[PDB]
Amino acid sequence: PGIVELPSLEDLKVQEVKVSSSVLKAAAHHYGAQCDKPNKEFMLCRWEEKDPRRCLE
Amino acid sequence: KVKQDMPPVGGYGPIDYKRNLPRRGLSGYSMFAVGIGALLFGYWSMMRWNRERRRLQIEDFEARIALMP
Repeated sequence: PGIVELPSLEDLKVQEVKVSSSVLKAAAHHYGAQCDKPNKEFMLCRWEEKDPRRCLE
Repeated sequence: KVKQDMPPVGGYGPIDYKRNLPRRGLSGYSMFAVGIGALLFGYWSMMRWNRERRRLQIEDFEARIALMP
C-alpha cells in the first residue's frame, strides 16, 4: 500500500576502500584504535534511528 | 676293548627346575602416585594454554569489532 522511496543512485557512489580482509584486519585494529570518533557516532546513528538509507551520510 | 656306553664323569653339573617369576618393585600404590602425578602436570600446562587461547580469542573479537563500522 505505501510506496517506498529510495535515495538517488548518485546519493550513493561515495568512496572506496578496496583491500583484502587480511590487511583490513590488523590495519583495522590500529585505526579502530585511533579512529572511531566518527564511526561509533555513526553506530548510535544507524543503531538509534535504525533505517539504513536514513544515516548513510 | 672298553665299553662305549654313554655316562660321563658324574653329575653333568647342576640343573635348575624350580619356578622363578620375580622382580617388579615399582608397584606400591606409588604407581598411582606417578600416574596421578602426570595428571597433575597435564592440568597445569593445559590450564595455562587455555588461558592463552582465551587471550587470543578476545584479541580476535577485537579485530572484528574494530572492523564492524
